[PDB]
Amino acid sequence: ITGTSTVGVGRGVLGDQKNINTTYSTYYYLQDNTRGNGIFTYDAKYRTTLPGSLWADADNQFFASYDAPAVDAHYYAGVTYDYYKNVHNRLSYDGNNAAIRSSVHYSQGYNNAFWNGSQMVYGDGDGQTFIPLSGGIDVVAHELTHAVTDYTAGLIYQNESGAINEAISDIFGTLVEFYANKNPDWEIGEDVYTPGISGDSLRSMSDPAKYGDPDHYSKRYTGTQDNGGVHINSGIINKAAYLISQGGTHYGVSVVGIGRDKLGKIFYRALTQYLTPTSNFSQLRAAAVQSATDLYGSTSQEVASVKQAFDAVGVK
Ligand SMILES: CC(C)C[C@H](NP(=O)(O)CNC(=O)OCc1ccccc1)C(=O)N[C@H](C(=O)O)C(C)C
Ligand SMILES: [Ca+2]
Ligand SMILES: [Ca+2]
Ligand SMILES: [Ca+2]
Ligand SMILES: [Ca+2]
Ligand SMILES: [Zn+2]
Repeated sequence: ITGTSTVGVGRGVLGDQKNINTTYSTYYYLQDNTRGNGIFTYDAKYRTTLPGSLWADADNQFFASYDAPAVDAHYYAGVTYDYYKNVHNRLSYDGNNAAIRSSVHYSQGYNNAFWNGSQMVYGDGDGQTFIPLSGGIDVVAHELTHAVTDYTAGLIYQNESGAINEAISDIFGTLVEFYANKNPDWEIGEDVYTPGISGDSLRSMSDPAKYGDPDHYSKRYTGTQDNGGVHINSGIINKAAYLISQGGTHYGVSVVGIGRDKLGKIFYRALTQYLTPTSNFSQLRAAAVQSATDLYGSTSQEVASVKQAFDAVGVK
């Protein structure tokens, strides 16, 4: 909407206070004009029609329980925009400052979040499996990264290309979590998953097997559930990424870690310059090796470490 840029204040899903960029015109709207062509947050009102209504508030204060998922979707979309711009020189998900839209309060007891081709969508959870999913910065960045992938590599959402698609969202979700630097880790969704159980998460990149996912190509799922295991086989690539960054010895194969920033550079380049809609795991290895070669040189430690990591997870 047309109005003047303002700054509201509220509390997120985890009870933390934060400032949010809003727009004033009669009401204060969750419309952040400070980033690209805007970040817009909508209320789906427990229904499934999208996007719903642009979030409007009478007083620019967002401390109601109902407000919390909107505060976090809006704010974490901002952090994710900043990560892509500042770290990768990418302007929004399309590279041309496309407006970023999110809807919260989607459906009832909805234990998921997604990118629907046009916008991000967040359930509130059922209160047992999840609390409102926008409360996780890794979750918000995971979802926005699906948009980046769709605009770039275009990885088809099934089988190996789909597992790469998923891993890319977990990798950048995690790198954004480290960028914001609040309780960062290599787990996915820990801030919003199972409020009654401490110390767990939806997936682990450092040890995918902890939550039942493969950490070696020999253990890949080849059935039809989950679009051919896109959230399962992602563990193989997540493990490789973790090893590239942090190092380790995995099934007897030692990897020298090169750190998160270089992991991010290598995978961002692979995603945007080398991967295609049908890339498989072997092709991702080749894309990552070439990306590291471009950035650091063929004889670099960075290239050697990428090879070691894919060796460790059984991807040739
Ligand atoms: C980071 C997570 C908290 C959320 C994450 N959601 P996602 O974006 O991967 C769900 N994907 C999804 O709905 O794709 C289907 C689709 C939806 C709309 C248009 C095209 C394709 C996830 O891992 N979801 C899991 C799954 O869908 O298996 C669930 C179990 C949480
Ligand atoms: Ca208010
Ligand atoms: Ca964390
Ligand atoms: Ca995390
Ligand atoms: Ca938990
Ligand atoms: Zn996903």
